[PDB]
Amino acid sequence: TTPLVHVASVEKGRSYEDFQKVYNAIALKLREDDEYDNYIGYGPVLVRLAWHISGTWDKHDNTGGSYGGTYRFKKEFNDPSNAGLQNGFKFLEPIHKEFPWISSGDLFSLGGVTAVQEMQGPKIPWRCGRVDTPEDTTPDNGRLPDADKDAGYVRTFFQRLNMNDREVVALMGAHALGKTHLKNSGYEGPWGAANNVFTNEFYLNLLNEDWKLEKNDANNEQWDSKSGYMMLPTDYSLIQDPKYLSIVKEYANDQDKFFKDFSKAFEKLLENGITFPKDAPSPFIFKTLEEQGL
Amino acid sequence: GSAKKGATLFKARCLQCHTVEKGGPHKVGPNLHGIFGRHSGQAEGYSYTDANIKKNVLWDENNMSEYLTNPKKYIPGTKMAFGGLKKEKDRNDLITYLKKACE
Ligand code: HEC
Ligand code: HEM
Repeated sequence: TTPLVHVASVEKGRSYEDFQKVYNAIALKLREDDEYDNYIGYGPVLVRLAWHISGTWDKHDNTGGSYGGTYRFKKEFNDPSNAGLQNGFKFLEPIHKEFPWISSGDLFSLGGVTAVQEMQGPKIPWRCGRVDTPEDTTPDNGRLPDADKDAGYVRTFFQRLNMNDREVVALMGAHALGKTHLKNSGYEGPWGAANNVFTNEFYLNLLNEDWKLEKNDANNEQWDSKSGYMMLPTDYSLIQDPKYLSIVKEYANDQDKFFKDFSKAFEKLLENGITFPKDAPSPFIFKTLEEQGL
Repeated sequence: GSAKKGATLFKARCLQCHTVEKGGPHKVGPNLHGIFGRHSGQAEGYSYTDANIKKNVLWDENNMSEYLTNPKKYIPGTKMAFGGLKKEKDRNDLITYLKKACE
């Protein structure tokens, strides 16, 4: 029968401008509720939501993926590796009421694109057309990664999303943003110092800090640097794999490059599993609040 | 503004790189103790960039408010990355706590 086919369908006569408006709403609100999480803002959490809703994809049968906006069903919503994202869901329900035409899938991803651009990351082309799908399309819990693993679980977990080594190392640089919260996941601390602005700190920290493995209070082990940062097993594993390590060095050295691979990957991540007819509009590049005088 | 709301704003957005204790260690950035009255690029014990020493501007309560809104637009080629305070109540409360803690 072959896998399922998910054709992107533009929302009835909407266009860039209709979508630049959604961005602006999201963008502004990130400017407005800036107290969240000790002033980190809603940035990190929205980029994490973007990733989780997309990370359920399975290229073998094409199930999961951003398409269906199924994170909105309890099954998915309640997946334990999804702890803490309710905070991201709430932040956009308002905006959803404002624009009830956009699908759930189009909102969760546009949101991560806004947060990256709004935190000064690179521009991320984006496309619309995700369509909402019945409660039955909800992926079972468990398609998302474990933190407590090594380079090899990582390399393989990612072949399921169809990503290579360079794409996996680039994606991980997103670990420059936010931190881990012990109540959410058993780990605690930030990867770096600028938790809300997008740079390549992730990679300089990985290689310039002095990491020591230790146990947190949740009783898990993590790598702590004297400077107050932490690295999860899966992050550290990036410098123990000879092959991951040369991409990590590239990136610590050249932000533009990182910036270019990340954008290519992040978008590839968000569009996985979706077929765009040859008549759909070219991907959009949205303007920031800065670029609009704000 | 108030000094109680400025104490939670500095211990959340800053503090991980700067410090308000007299004679503190340099983590990722220089020390802010004694920043009102000194020029940009004068802290000893830290390596600055070529865009922070060439500007050389006195840090007062009127010119420091423009650097908080946009650190990359005011000084092109800076190393400390920071989104930027876009509210007038967050810039007036952070400057009142930086004047009493950094004396
Ligand atoms: C690292 C991630 C930092 C964060 C978060 C904040 N600051 Fe920063 N600051 C940092 C560095 C590495 C430097 C030097 C940059 C260089 O190009 O050399 C700075 C510099 C400043 C300055 C200028 C100091 C001077 O000219 O003597 C100021 C006024 C300053 N930083 C203040 C500041 C505030 C108020 C912050 C949060 C809002 C903040 N910094 C965050 C490192 C980091
Ligand atoms: C091996 C794969 C990965 C693992 C095991 C993993 C694990 C984690 C964990 C355990 C946390 C902290 C959760 C919390 O306490 O809220 C986290 C946070 C986060 N993750 Fe990852 N991650 C992976 C890949 C990614 C990717 C590919 C991206 C993005 C493009 C991403 C983006 C983020 C961000 C932005 C945060 C911070 C969220 C916040 O501040 O609330 N992660 N990750």
